[PDB]
Amino acid sequence: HMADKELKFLVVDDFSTMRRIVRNLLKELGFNNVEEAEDGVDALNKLQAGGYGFVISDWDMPNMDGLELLKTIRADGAMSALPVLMVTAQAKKENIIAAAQAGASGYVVKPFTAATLEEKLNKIFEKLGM
Ligand code: BEF
Ligand SMILES: [Mn+2]
Repeated sequence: HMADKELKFLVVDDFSTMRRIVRNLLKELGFNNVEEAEDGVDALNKLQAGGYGFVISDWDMPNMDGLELLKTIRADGAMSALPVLMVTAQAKKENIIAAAQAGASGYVVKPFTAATLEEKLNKIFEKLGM
């Protein structure tokens, strides 16, 4: 997949407010193909529907947390390469290590600025040649 207007994003967080921030930032950046999920299970249901090129995900969520979500994606043959940007209040170095080692494409700590989201997305786009 490529970082063009068509790139389809999945935004995952148990709080509407945080999903709404991310969706609106993505709109500003020119990405209007954006769906939302409320937890890891919900996310996987939509991912399995097909077509997604990018996941932005919270950590602390009911039913399936974001670290489990990330691990599932990375271990699944059909989506193991999917970009996953963690966007979370979890700020301990050991959280960052766990997510990094699990295969996070990037990691943004809440609260975050519009500029921070943009540059961390762009960093992932460049790393993956999108
Ligand atoms: F709930 Be998240 F991890 F910010
Ligand atoms: Mn949460």
